[PDB]
Amino acid sequence: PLVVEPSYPDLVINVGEVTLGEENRKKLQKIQRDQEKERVMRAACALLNSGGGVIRMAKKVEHPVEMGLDLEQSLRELIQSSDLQAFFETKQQGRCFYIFVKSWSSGPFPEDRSVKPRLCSLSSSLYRRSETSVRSMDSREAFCFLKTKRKPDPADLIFQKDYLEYGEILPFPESQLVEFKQFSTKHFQEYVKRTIPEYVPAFANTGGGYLFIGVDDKSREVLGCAKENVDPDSLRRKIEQAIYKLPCVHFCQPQRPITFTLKIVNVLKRGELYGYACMIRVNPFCCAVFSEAPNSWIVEDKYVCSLTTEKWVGMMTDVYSKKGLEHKKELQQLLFSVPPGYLRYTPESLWRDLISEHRGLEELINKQMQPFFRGILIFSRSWAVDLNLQEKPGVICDALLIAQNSTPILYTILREQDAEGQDYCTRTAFTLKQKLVNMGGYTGKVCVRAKVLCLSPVSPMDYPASYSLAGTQHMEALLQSLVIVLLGFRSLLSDQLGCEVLNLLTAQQYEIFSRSLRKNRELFVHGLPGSGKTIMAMKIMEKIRNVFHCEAHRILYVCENQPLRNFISDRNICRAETRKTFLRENFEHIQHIVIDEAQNFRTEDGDWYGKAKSITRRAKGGPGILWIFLDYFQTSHLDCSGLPPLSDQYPREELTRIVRNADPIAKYLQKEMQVIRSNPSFNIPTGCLEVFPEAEWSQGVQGTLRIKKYLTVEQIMTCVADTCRRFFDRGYSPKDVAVLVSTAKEVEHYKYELLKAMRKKRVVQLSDACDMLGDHIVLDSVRRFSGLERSIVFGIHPRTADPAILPNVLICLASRAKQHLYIFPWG
Amino acid sequence: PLVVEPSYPDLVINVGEVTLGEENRKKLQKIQRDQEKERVMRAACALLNSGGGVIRMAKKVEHPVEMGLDLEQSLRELIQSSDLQAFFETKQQGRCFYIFVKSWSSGPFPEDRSVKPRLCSLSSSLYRRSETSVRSMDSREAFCFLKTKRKPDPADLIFQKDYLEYGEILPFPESQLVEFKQFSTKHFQEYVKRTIPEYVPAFANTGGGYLFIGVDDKSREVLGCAKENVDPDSLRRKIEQAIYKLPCVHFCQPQRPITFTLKIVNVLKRGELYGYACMIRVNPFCCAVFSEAPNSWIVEDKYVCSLTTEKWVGMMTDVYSKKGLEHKKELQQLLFSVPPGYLRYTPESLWRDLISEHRGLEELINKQMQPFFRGILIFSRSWAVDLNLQEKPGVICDALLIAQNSTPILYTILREQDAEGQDYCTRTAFTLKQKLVNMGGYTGKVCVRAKVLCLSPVSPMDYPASYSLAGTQHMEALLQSLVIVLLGFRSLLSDQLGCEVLNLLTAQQYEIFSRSLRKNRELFVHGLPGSGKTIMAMKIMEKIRNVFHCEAHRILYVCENQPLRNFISDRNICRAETRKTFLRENFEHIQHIVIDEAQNFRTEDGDWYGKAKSITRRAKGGPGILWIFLDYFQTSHLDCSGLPPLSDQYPREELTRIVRNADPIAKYLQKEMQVIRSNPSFNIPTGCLEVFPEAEWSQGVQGTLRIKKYLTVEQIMTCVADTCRRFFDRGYSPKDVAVLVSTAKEVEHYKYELLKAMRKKRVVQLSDACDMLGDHIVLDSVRRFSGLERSIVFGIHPRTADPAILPNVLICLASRAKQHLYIFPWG
DNA sequence: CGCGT
DNA sequence: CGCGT
Ligand SMILES: [Mg+2]
Ligand SMILES: [Mg+2]
Ligand SMILES: [Zn+2]
Ligand SMILES: [Zn+2]
Repeated sequence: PLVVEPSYPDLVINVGEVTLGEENRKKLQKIQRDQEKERVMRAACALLNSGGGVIRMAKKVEHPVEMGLDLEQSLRELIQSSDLQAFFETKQQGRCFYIFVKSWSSGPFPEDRSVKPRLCSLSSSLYRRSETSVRSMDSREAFCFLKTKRKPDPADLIFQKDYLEYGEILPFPESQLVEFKQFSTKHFQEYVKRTIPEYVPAFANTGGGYLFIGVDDKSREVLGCAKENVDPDSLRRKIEQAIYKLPCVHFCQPQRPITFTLKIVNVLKRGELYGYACMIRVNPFCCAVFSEAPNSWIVEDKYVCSLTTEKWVGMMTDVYSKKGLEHKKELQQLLFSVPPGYLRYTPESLWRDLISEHRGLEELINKQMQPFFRGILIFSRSWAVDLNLQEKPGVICDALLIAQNSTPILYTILREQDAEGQDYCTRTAFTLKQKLVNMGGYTGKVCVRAKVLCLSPVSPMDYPASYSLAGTQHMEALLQSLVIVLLGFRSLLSDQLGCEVLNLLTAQQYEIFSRSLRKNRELFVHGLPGSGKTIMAMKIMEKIRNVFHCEAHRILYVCENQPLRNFISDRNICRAETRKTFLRENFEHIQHIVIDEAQNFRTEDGDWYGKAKSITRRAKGGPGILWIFLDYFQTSHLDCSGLPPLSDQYPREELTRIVRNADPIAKYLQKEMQVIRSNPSFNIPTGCLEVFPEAEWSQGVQGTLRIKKYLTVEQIMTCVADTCRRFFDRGYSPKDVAVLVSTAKEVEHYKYELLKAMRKKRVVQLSDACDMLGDHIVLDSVRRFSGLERSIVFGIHPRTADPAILPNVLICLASRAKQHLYIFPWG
Repeated sequence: PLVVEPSYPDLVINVGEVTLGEENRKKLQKIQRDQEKERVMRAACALLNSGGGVIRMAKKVEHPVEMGLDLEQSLRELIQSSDLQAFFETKQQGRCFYIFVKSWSSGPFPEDRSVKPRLCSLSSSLYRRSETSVRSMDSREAFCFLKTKRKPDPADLIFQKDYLEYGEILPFPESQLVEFKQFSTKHFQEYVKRTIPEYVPAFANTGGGYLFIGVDDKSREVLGCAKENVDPDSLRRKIEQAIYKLPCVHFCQPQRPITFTLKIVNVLKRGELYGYACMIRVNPFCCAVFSEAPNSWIVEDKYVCSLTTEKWVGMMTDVYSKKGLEHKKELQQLLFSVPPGYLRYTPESLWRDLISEHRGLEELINKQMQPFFRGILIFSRSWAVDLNLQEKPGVICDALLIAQNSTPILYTILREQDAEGQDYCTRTAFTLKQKLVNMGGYTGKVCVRAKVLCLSPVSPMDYPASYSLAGTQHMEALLQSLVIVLLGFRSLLSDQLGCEVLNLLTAQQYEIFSRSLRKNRELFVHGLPGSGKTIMAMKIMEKIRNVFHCEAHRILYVCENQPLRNFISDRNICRAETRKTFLRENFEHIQHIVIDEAQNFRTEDGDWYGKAKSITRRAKGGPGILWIFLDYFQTSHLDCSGLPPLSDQYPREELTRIVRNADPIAKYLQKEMQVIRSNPSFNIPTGCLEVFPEAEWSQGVQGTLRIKKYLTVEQIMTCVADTCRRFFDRGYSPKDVAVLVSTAKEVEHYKYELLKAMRKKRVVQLSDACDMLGDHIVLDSVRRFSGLERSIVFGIHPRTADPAILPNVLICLASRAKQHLYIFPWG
């Protein structure tokens, strides 16, 4: 049995000793030649079906030799093409011969999923009748055959006869439905046992047919067998068992077995009994019949194991990120852009942190990177824990080098030398290489060299020149597969990719929404929580500038809260004012007005809606743009908002797709949205809450939502400090964290508590929501943080004076967290 | 040479006499066996590449025989599968043997266009190096190879040597880049000439390589040739010409020829000259190199002709209706629905006309249709003229029978027997069978039996049972291909299909537009001419009924003209009133108001727009639906329309895609729309005319637009009568014709003129636009016909009091004609 | 009631 | 001016 040898960052199969060179292979016996060829092809098929690898054979000579014609031909038949160079390449050193096998079909959703089969096989064991011959279906033919099976005669006149005359010539020839077999008494029991698996499956798979045993092929005459040797009762039993032993696979109900009719008749010579003849009428089968189990191999664990009949068929016919696959090119250019001329280090924030803690790490890496002047070096504190492997204490970092004219290399830096250091890097490099194929769907020839560096002051296999990254096109296609691989796990770069997917989803939803600028002047946009409402408002206000050619100070943005006002002002899109400022100052020079979070406005200061109409309707271009963005699910107050009644809020646009939160967060919003629908607040108009999200919609971005309850303030605030430290250690920056409390008067109570326990984590800095550019944790109230959002949000004791609003607070809070959310409610 | 014999409604190739049966083929000489096999395969390839047919061979025996193993194997290699039954079927009668060949790839846009090749070939003549052997690319391999080509070493150390020692053993073996050939002096000039076409193309197509001539394969030793026989100067010339004569096909610029380096060296034995050796370094080629012309055949005219190198490659890599292809299933169920239980006759209107003119035609057809009780019988006065063939005088009709458990049959009925009658039906049946494959893209096995019937009181080839229509699934797929075939020609059924495509395009544009009912209450829909504006209004008014659950009398439709009012009233969608009626009567009970052709309204009677707002804004559901459909391109008057100014006409929807007129009509509307944009009328607001149609849009529906000028009234009115008679003879009904004059006062002048000239055409009946259900030609004014449309429209002397409106009249007139338009302007 | 005052 | 009157 072939066993994969584990000292390598790849699948290496040692097939032992194999004779090579056609001259040397010819001199061998047929059995030995066939055994060596079959072992090599078992290895090659196993590597083709398992992501690729290396086949290791030890040759019996020193001088260079060719592989041999039979080995080449079997490989060609295996990949069903003469393009042998694409999948196989050979190198030899001394007494060792290497065959480097590429993967046959790579990825969970290949671009050729419905065209080419996923498995290579030595033989599919599916035969069919092809006029007067029985032929086996190759992998492509068997693939199409199973695909069609999956979708939802003068010869009988002889069959009805109860006896046959010796030497009777049958009129019909051999054809698609008739086969004549000659029956010899010396091996008659053995002959009929071997005949059945070749012809009965061949007939059943294509239209049925008749099998005449005891009829001469050449002259079509009835001969039969010796009567003294054949037992008519025993002969039927052997035939019946040989048919019922054939493996068959059903795609339908019912699952009746193979149907046939067996008739045994006397052969008459001069009116006297001479012997017996066999006729088999095989009705067509509803599904596929195999003569035996398919001969296909796969590498599972460290062994090479064969695929069973059911697993072969199922795999032949039939975390993975759907969004990462379609946006793989857009994501790669955002993060893993390859710079022409210099070697880029990413992530830069984590690289700076590493060289600060460890002395001489900057010189160690820089000296090692001297050979290569183009590519990207991707850092991580532990690439093993990023790929869901176990973390090794004593490792400083891991760096994955993807450079031009170089194979991918995984660098592991150790503080002190260790014997386990090389095993750890080999296991991680092997895991990364398999993910790039089985998960990221890389169709090229990929290898990952495992290298270990020690900060304190088995041979590497030499791959062909085709495994090196030739240029920009190879590095880009490799990195786009790394994008898909990263998105399947929880890590820092996975979370950076996840955020950029959410910005890609919103930019798609904006192009649909942005078409309403030509069609409307006054509009009431009724967005759902996490629908990207505020992001569209900023994008629209840029569009209004571009379409109507008005200057920035001509567009007015009005919001209820101050932190959101400052955030908009810093973008320099337009003039941004609060509602109170809007009702006080004079705005004669304004042409267009955009209002956001209008459901949180109040009438206590003045009639803002009438004022908004007056400024816009007296503009130069007739009725100017007066768009009101609002979300009744996020109603934080019980007073009158000042909006016109629901029947007057026309025309309308509705943002229903949640494109701004990760999957666990988005699923949480919908759950809380249903609660308010059952018990809406009295102030909200009746028809507001019947707006529903998209029928089926998922962002394909994974996140975290955890709720911790009955903890006291010290226990809550410790978990906040501990969790931030773990995030900060992995490389996250403080500007991705926010701690939201219920009320602004409660900020000062908790700000002292946070600094008390979070000072132990070597940072004593906090910021308010009015400052969003500072690289500090933002602590403020939930209501004051509306319009803004952070990757990581901590919600501490959500509370309100009226439980009718309490569902609205959690939705307002939960929607603020793009990916990670931690809530600590009252207990 | 094989010639297609033309007495058949199919491609029949007579390959002469062929020996059949493996026992009989073995006894033959190799040359004779190869010649017979190659002739049969030329025929089979020609039929596979040319839509299918029958291969006719005369066998040398009477009793049934099999085809033979070599013939079967060559057919399998031809179709690259053991599924031999799908494409080939065999029947034999007496001394004649039939092979029925299905088409390889059928259709101009097959469902497998980028997957499977379009050509079957005996050999592609494309070789490549596969490790230590040269292999030919089959059709699939060559297809993929050309697809990739289309997209935008220790061996050198011996090559640099200027001389070689006799018996020197080369270290490297034969491999992907090195080939060792032994050179014999007896045929050295002949050997090198034959060697080049096999190996030089093999190297050039895959990565280049080295060709050593004069080196022993087995022992790798340098031997060379005899020095007295080889001429070094002559030897280079023969090698160079043998390389430059290789055909090559380029997909790129530039087109530099094949690049190679030839070195001839002295072979030294014991320090003395022994002979010469040849080394060739072949650089990889930018494109494909053929060893010789590809061996693929096609049937052109009546001959079987071979494909050249350029035509083979071009066809290998690379009127047809796009709309008919995508809507082929929807169109088929509309017209050619297969009825279960009875044999349907279509078109029913033409069938009734035929049995009236000709006595006993009903009994002739009914007696003939007794055998078959399911299917459809498709009539036409001449199927030949429908397929752009020549019409035969003396034929009464043609009927195409598509029935269950029957091959398609084309019936031709003759008034009197004729010798040309069978030739005419055979030519038409052959033409129809080829169109269903080359144009309609039928992938099944299809035959069309040509039958002739005589009203006044060569053998049919027997096809296999697989050519009969098994059931509903086969008949539907055959008819859907007939739908695509019909749409490529001008005929009655082609025009019925064309109209139903226009109704399919409008129903697509409506689903996009119908989403604006939830988003708007008041809306101003600015439609383009031929955009389907009135059709959406009727569809919306049904939607308003369904969505708001209001009754029909609660919805009010207001239009300027009377005939459109009656047409809407007869639909029972709602209450429909004219503008004058709207301003007079009281409409207190109305909830929603829909206004169409608002640009043609006038203020002389009263302020309709203010009245429309008052009724809708005081409705029960707040501001009820008040949608105004309008089209400023169709402004027929110079007064004030009463609409609010262009800046107040918000929100807006715009119907820009022309989905209501055929291609020649639609192209005419855009040409006239551009004229008004250059010189708009003074009454139209400035920003109205800058609305543009879809950037690129074509209906895929063909029609007719003809302009006849300087004709006198009698000359004009004769062409109207003559053209109607020709249309009516083909089976068109009078309710598809309209004659539109400039002014309603001018109707009475022309109505007498038409009845004077059209009475010769056996119809003396006309109708006004107020009656649209009567089966009579509608004659009325252009303005009075607004909102309605007819398949065939005659426009006689378009005139107006102001030339600023004159472009608007032609657009208003032209948009009335769905498919056929005839205009007779002033001269 | 909460936040901008 | 044209059509519904
Ligand atoms: Mg046999
Ligand atoms: Mg050789
Ligand atoms: Zn079954
Ligand atoms: Zn080229």
